[PDB]
Amino acid sequence: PQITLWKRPLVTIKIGGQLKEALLNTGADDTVIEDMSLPGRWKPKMIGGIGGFIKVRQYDQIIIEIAGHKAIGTVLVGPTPVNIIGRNLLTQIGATLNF
Amino acid sequence: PQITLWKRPLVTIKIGGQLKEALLNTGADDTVIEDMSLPGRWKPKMIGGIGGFIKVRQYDQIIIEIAGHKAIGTVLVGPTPVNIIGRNLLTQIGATLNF
Ligand SMILES: CCCC[C@H](NC(=O)[C@H](C)NC(=O)[C@H](CCC(=O)O)NC(=O)[C@H](Cc1ccccc1)NC[C@H](CC(C)C)NC(=O)[C@@H](NC(=O)[C@@H](N)CCCNC(N)=[NH2+])C(C)C)C(N)=O
Repeated sequence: PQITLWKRPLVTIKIGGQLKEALLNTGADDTVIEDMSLPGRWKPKMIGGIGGFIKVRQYDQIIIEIAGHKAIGTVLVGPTPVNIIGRNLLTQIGATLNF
Repeated sequence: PQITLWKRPLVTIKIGGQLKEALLNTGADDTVIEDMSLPGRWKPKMIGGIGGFIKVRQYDQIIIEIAGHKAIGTVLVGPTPVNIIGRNLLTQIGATLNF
């Protein structure tokens, strides 16, 4: 699709068997999902933005379907106010900015 | 241009006669620039990021060039980690997200 930016670029994702709404975020290096259980091992990480930092759990090799497109990579899980799809997974679905 | 996302989508902007670097940020409603002087009065705004809320100075009808494209609109000034071009000005330069 071509997504205009009049409104927040929200899409449906599937992760860990659950459907969620997530924000396609070119200003995020990483993907961060509201706290949930994911399979396998994790390690703690600090991620920052406006307002400072939060502690998250890092899971590697996680598969997410993003608007019907399958991607795999690192997914961080923690107290984010919004589900965020960052560049590490946007690249995998071939996402580009165009103007 | 068509911008892939393997690196941060950084561009050159020009605002108040100064060249700066800023991030094209589909995950931002608003445009936030690190502290600088802008003409006119400002008004208060609280903005939220992944870490919490911060107060910024809101300046309306600011002229800004973004990767060679002219925009005129609201610019928030405050402590952002990185200068960010949000959807309010991304729409003005005709930017879309494609995959
Ligand atoms: C129209 C105006 C509405 C009024 C106002 N609106 C807002 O506050 C809206 C919701 N906030 C936003 O739009 C803000 C940008 C600020 C702004 O636009 O004002 N967007 C954001 O903060 C979005 C995520 C988000 C989206 C919506 C809500 C909350 C959060 N991320 C933008 C931010 C830009 C960064 C360069 C500073 N990116 C990040 O924070 C990402 N972090 C990173 O990419 C790493 N660099 C951080 C890790 C560093 N440490 C390390 N690697 N060890 C994070 C998503 C993983 C309000 N008060 O409600």
